[PDB]
Amino acid sequence: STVLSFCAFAVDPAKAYKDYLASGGQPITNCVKMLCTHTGTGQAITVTPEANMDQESFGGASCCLYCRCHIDHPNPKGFCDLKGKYVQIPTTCANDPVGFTLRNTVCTVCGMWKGYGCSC
Amino acid sequence: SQAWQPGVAMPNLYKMQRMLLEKCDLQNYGENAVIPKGIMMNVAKYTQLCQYLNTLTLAVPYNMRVIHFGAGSDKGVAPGTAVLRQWLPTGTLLVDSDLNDFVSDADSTLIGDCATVHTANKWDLIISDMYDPRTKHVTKENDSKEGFFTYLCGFIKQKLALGGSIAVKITEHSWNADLYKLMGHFSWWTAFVTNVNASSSEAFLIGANYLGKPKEQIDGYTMHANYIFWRNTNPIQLSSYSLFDMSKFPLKLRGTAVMSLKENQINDMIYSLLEKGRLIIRENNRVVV
Ligand SMILES: CN1CN([C@@H]2O[C@H](COP(=O)(O)OP(=O)(O)OP(=O)(O)O)[C@@H](O)[C@H]2O)c2nc(N)[nH]c(=O)c21
Ligand code: NA
Ligand SMILES: [Zn+2]
Ligand SMILES: [Zn+2]
Repeated sequence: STVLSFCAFAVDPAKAYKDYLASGGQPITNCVKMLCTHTGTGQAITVTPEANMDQESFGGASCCLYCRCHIDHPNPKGFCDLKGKYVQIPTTCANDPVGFTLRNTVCTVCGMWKGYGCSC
Repeated sequence: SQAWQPGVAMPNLYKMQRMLLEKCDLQNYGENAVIPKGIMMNVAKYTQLCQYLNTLTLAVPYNMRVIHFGAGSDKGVAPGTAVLRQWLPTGTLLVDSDLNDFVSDADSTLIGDCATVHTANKWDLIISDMYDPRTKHVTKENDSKEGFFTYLCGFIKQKLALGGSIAVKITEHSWNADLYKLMGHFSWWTAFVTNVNASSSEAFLIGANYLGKPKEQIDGYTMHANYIFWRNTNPIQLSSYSLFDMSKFPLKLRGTAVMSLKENQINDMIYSLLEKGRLIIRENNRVVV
C-alpha cells in the first residue's frame, strides 16, 4: 500500500524493494497485463506484445519501479528501457513483474531473459 | 452469435425513434464475472472497443495521430493507453491526458484539466474515457452536461482532421446534447456497448469519417432518450468471448492518403473518399502538444 513511497524515499530504491519483499510485503500491483495470442517471439522487451506459451505480456512503464515511483531512472540520460514498450515475463514470475525486471537482465545477443529463455 | 462479437452497436431502428427521456434501469457498478483473471476491466473494455473499431472504415495514415483523453486510472497506470499502443501501427503518435498524474506508455502524457490541453496540429483519431464523477448527481434531472464535453465538442470541430474518427464514452448521466448533434457531421455514427461491460449504461459514441459539416440533423436530447430506450428494452448478456482470439487484433495498415486541401478543392468526389475512409485532410507539420 505504501510500497511506492517506501522505495521512492530510499537512497537505493531497488534495494528498498528487495528488503520490503524480504520482510513479507506484497509485490507492486496494477501491472498492466495485456490480452495476446501467446505465439510471439518470446523476447524480453518488444515493440508490441510478444509473449510465448510460457510468458505474460505487460505494458512496460507499469512494470518499471522508477516510472511507478515517479523517481529518476538509473540511466545517465534519464531514459527508460520499458516505457512505451511491452515486457514479457515468465508466467511463474507474473505475480511480481516489477521485481522480475529489477532482478533480471536481457541477453544482448538473443534478446531473451538470462536464465529463463536465453538459450545461448 | 452476438456473444462472439466484441459488443453491441445501437440498431438504426432505435436511432430513428423520437423517444421521451426516461430513467435507465441498468446499474454501472457490478462484480464483473466475465473479465479473465489478472486482466483489468479497462484492458478488456478497450480491447473490445478496438476489435469493434477494426470493423469500421477508419482512415489509417502512415504517420497516424491519436489523442486519448481520460487515460489515467485511480491506480496511477494507463491500461487504455496500453491497449491503444498495442492496437495502433508501430510509431503512431499517441498522446494521452488526464487531470491527475499517472504512468503511461504514450509518446506524450499531459497532466491537468483537459481545457489546459492545447495543440495547433490536427488529429486522425480521438478516444475519450472522461467521466463526471465529482458532480455526477444522477438524482432525477438528466440534463445535458457541460464541463469536459463542451471542450471536447470544440476540440473535434477545430482539431479533428476530415476523414478522422472518434470514440467518446457516455453513460445515462454523463452525456452532452452538442456531442450527439456533432455525430451527424460524420459519414456514420453509433453508440457501441462492449460485451464485457454490457450491464452498465456506458457506451462509446463512435463517429466514423468526419465531414466537417452536417450530413443529418440530430437533436441531442432526443438521441440520448433513444439510446436509453434501446438499453432499457434490449438487455445484453455479459460476454468476453472475443477476448480469447487476438490473432487479428492490430489495426490494419492502410497507408491512407493525407492531403492539405483548400475548402474550394473539397468537392463531391473528395467527400466520397472521406466517407469511405480513403482520405485524411490536414497538414503534415511537426506536432507540438
Ligand atoms: C459500419 N458502417 C456502416 N456504415 C453505413 O451504414 C450502412 C449500413 O451498414 P450496417 O452497419 O447497418 O450494415 P449492413 O450494411 O450489413 O446493413 P444492416 O445491418 O442490414 O442495416 C452502410 O451502407 C454505410 O454507409 C458506415 N459508414 C461508414 N462511413 N463507415 C462505417 O464503418 C460504416
Ligand atoms: Na476517410
Ligand atoms: Zn521507467
Ligand atoms: Zn542469449
